Amino acid sequence: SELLVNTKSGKVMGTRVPVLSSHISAFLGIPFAEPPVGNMRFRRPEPKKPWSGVWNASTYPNNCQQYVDEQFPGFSGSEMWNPNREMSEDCLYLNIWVPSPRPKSTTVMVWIYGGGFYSGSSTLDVYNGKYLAYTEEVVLVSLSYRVGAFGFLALHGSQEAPGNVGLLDQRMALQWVHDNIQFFGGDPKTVTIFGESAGGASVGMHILSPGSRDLFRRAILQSGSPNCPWASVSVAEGRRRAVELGRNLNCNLNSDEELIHCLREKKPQELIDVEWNVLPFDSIFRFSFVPVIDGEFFPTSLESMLNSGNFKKTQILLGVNKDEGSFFLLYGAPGFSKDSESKISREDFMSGVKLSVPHANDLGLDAVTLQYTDWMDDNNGIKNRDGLDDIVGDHNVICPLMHFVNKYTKFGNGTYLYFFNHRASNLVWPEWMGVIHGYEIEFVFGLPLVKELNYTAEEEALSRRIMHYWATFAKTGNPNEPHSQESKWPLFTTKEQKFIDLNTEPMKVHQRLRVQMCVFWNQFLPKLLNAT
Amino acid sequence: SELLVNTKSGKVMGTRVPVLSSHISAFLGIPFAEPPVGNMRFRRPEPKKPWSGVWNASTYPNNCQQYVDEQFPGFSGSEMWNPNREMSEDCLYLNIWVPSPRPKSTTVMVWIYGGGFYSGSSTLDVYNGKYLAYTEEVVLVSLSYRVGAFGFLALHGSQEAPGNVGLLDQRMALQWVHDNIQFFGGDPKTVTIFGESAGGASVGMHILSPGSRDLFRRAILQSGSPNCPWASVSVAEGRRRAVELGRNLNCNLNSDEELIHCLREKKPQELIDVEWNVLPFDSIFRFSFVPVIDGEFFPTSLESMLNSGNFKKTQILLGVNKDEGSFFLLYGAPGFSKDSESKISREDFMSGVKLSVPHANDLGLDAVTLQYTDWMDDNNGIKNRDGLDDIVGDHNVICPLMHFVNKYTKFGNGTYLYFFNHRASNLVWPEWMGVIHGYEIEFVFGLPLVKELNYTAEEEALSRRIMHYWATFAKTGNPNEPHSQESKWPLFTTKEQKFIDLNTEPMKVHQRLRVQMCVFWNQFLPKLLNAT
Ligand SMILES: O/N=C/c1nc(CCCCNc2c3c(nc4ccc(Cl)cc24)CCCC3)ccc1O
Ligand SMILES: O/N=C/c1nc(CCCCNc2c3c(nc4ccc(Cl)cc24)CCCC3)ccc1O
Ligand SMILES: *[C@@H]1O[C@H](CO)[C@@H](O)[C@H](O)[C@H]1NC(C)=O
Ligand SMILES: *[C@@H]1O[C@H](CO)[C@@H](O)[C@H](O)[C@H]1NC(C)=O
Ligand SMILES: *[C@@H]1O[C@H](CO)[C@@H](O)[C@H](O)[C@H]1NC(C)=O
Ligand SMILES: *[C@@H]1O[C@H](CO)[C@@H](O)[C@H](O)[C@H]1NC(C)=O
Ligand SMILES: *[P@](=O)(OCC)N(C)C
Ligand SMILES: *[P@](=O)(OCC)N(C)C
Ligand SMILES: [Cl-]
Ligand SMILES: [Cl-]
Ligand SMILES: [Cl-]
Ligand SMILES: [Cl-]
Ligand SMILES: [Cl-]
Ligand SMILES: [Cl-]
Ligand SMILES: [Cl-]
Ligand SMILES: [Cl-]
Repeated sequence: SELLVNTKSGKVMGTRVPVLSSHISAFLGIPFAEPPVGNMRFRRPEPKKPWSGVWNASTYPNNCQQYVDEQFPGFSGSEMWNPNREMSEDCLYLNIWVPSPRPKSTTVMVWIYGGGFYSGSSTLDVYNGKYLAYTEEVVLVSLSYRVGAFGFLALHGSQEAPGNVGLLDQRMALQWVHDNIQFFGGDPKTVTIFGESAGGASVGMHILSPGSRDLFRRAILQSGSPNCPWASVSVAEGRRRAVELGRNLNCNLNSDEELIHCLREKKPQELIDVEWNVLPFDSIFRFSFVPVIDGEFFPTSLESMLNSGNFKKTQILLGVNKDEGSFFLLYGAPGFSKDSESKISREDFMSGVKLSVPHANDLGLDAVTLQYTDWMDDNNGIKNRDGLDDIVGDHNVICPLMHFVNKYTKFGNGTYLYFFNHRASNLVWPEWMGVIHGYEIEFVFGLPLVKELNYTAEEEALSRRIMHYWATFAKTGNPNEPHSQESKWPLFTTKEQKFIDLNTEPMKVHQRLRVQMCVFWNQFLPKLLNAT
Repeated sequence: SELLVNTKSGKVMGTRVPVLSSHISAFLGIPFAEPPVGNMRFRRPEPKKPWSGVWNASTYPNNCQQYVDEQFPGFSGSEMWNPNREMSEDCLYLNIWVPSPRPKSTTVMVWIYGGGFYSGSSTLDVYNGKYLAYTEEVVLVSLSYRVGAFGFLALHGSQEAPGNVGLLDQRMALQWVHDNIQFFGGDPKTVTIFGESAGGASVGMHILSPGSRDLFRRAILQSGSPNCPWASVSVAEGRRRAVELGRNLNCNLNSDEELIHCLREKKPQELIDVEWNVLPFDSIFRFSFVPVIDGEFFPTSLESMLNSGNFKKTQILLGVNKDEGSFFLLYGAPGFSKDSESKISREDFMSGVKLSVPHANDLGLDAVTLQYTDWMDDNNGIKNRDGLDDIVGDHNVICPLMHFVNKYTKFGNGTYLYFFNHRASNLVWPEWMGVIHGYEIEFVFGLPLVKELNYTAEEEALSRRIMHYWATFAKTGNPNEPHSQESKWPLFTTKEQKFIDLNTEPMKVHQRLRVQMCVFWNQFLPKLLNAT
């Protein structure tokens, strides 16, 4: 029986899942940490104490306690990223899609979801890995981690809640794969972690973190990098937020031991209802509880780690989507609506960029205003929303990642960089949002191969191109088959900075992605504010 | 007789000269002031004392002591701006061109020369007014002023060397025109001052100066403006270049009366030989002794004058050439040469930007650079050479002028704005220099009207078109004839900001001349350095 598999903790039984007129195996809801209930809340993950019997592993597990988006009640474009199982703090489980017949020792891809470190589920329809595992004969693994206060409350010096704890659940999931994937036909020597958004940030931090280097082989980062402004906070302010969350819910603040005991016999929606207020009095693409730079999970600041090359040297394949900031305007900024062109006055474009660069002084606001403004045309309603949506995209992902890539490439054994700019044919979201972040995921997981989903034939063609790039990268460390006649995706070299477009057309090679905007974001603006 | 004219200072007998198969009458080298020699060096002008007997005004006067340019001995492209008569401290003369028959209270146009306040001559061949006098039936005067230390050495607080005496020389000549032009057929109530570069900034400063405002009626500014960064210094810097002048010539510096005494025994070229040594910085496009913000000629700072509206309110007609920067780059910047295409290496580019913005700190240069560079193509000799021509042009001429235009227009009674971008077809300079600043002047004085200078038949029509714009501007305050016939030159209005091309192509209208760069140069960088 290929659906019964005896793991280092106990026996497991999956289920025969159908996929494209064929079937493949699925083991869903397998637990990798002891559930973090009660006193365990906020603590480092403990590995799952072994269990007797057969673990019915044929359903999806629960999701983690997290905010639930209700800006657009019953709107498929937004519900699709919300929890689809029940929520529980007993949520640390991983899923596995094995081909069948079961491979003897094959490549393993581990997916890490995004959701801003405040949300995310391993069980979304759009992360359902049966199509990629079967179509590409890889062993696919979805993991899950604590988010919000539950995984990222930081009180440095305390070991009852040290911070970066949600990152350690992904490491323990990772070590679980390194200990057990071999019995599902996985090769632990060829594990590929790959995430999107906060997932792609987490991949990059395992790249950085010494404790996680040896649990995976390569790395794929989509639309996210470890040095994104929103993906980390320094230890001080990290405490600060933990302690304003106390003031926000009538806690004791003469200690850490009771500031904490104060935050455990809460039930969980109580902390999510108030998760959102402790920020520097503005959101627009900043989230409550996120990884901390703690001198342990991260030995140093990230800038000096990438400077010294203090990280895992390997191959990475990474990229962004074109329009990475439309979601955050839509849900925050003035005069962005799902049901207008969201053309935008100049007056509310200025207030855009004051939101969009949280920290900026008076002179920083004037800089950023000046590089995104067509001063022959300053109340042009479209160029102004297009402009400001580029500020949030450029500043929060695209240019942060291009920093990561230029610094990385100087040390690793290969980089591949993509620019994903295909607006999907069935996208429920408004046109003006362009190629939103998140809607290349549906192509990585072969969803266009399901024809009841009314994708075009050229999008089945493109998801197959992308899946083979992704899986071949996971096997060979290189997106392309050699011995091949298709157009080759050039290595990103520290000199020429080549990259590719991913879309329905035959492929193209561009040099230096978004240089002009990223010279301003990464080299010149940092110096303007450093300046007294 | 006709050439015998009796002035408020005595009789002048001028000469009858040929102009384009016809003849008009010139009065050359009339003295409007007493020789500024001996103990009267650095002293304010004195009115020329009346002369008994006739003044033989048949030949051009002397030229004021200058630095003479000699990078290219023999090169007509440079020689045409060197003094073409004996140099002498006794040099305050003005020349008058009178059409024939002598008219009856007709329009007066006074010309002030440029030369960076260190040079210039009324006697050059491109300032020969006989063509404009003749074809537009106006009276053309060209004045003169002491240049360099002789005109602008300033120890504010002494009355022996107060500074701006060189501007007082121009005013003294304006007063001469106000008191005697009627006796040549001129109308003292319809006097137009105009000038190029430092001559243009000078008409700008008579607009500001309350002691000058009643001596003329309108004003034409060519490629210069009072607020230009090379056009003024403070009482404190002017003093300190005065004392360093003395120090270079081992002068006693215990006081002014000692220092000023010590500097008047020196042969004139003794100052000229050390004039450039007192510039505070290695720089292109700065000159040593320039008009000072002293509190008399200029009541207060030029910005607050332009702000409160404290200036002469009338019509102005003004503009810029396409490529102001080119001249100075050839002379002072590296990689630039007269005989190659002057492709600039990136390393040589950064050298050039530090010389163009010499008062700028480290953050200020990274600002200038990031704004003029294509980072997709940063080693493209052309795009660096051309970009640097644009930095020097916009920093020093183009965007000082628009700042002046915008501020004046709130109170003035009419503004016409031109962008001169025709490169003369007989130009002897390389083409990478484009429209050299100053080579509009051939067209204002009508030199294409003579066929031996081998101009183009369409450049003749441009010069008649221009001369007529300048002349009916002088007469009526609008360069269009009310005979609603040709392309009308729109009013520059604070809202719509229209301006025009002048070239052989039929005339078109544009808006917001170089707006995107001037926002950087007038509103962003100044705020940068006031803060860093
Ligand atoms: O960008 N949208 C931002 C945003 N939305 C809302 C919608 C209703 C509350 C839901 N809670 C929020 C969410 C988020 N940010 C927040 C930042 C601050 C605060 Cl008080 C709440 C936030 C981002 C993801 C969507 C949920 C309110 C304020 C916002 O400022
Ligand atoms: O454009 N720069 C030109 C330039 N020519 C020279 C040649 C003769 C020595 C003094 N002559 C001048 C100096 C300067 N400005 C000048 C501008 C135009 C001209 Cl003809 C002369 C200038 C500034 C620095 C001090 C020296 C030296 C350095 C220069 O840089
Ligand atoms: C496992 O759970 C599923 C879900 O209800 C159920 O249908 C199935 O019978 C269970 N299998 C075993 C062996 O208990
Ligand atoms: C990868 O490493 C090998 C040896 O360790 C080296 O020879 C090869 O050139 C490297 N490739 C890249 C792209 O760095
Ligand atoms: C005026 O001066 C010129 C130049 O020296 C001379 O040739 C001419 O004869 C003079 N004319 C009179 C009338 O003195
Ligand atoms: C100039 O002033 C007159 C009245 O003094 C006014 O009627 C006219 O419209 C003004 N024109 C401009 C261009 O300011
Ligand atoms: P990602 O987690 O997007 C989900 C809202 N990130 C851009 C923070
Ligand atoms: P101008 O007088 O031109 C002569 C070199 N200068 C721009 C100050
Ligand atoms: Cl299916
Ligand atoms: Cl922040
Ligand atoms: Cl398509
Ligand atoms: Cl494959
Ligand atoms: Cl290859
Ligand atoms: Cl131009
Ligand atoms: Cl302005
Ligand atoms: Cl107006």
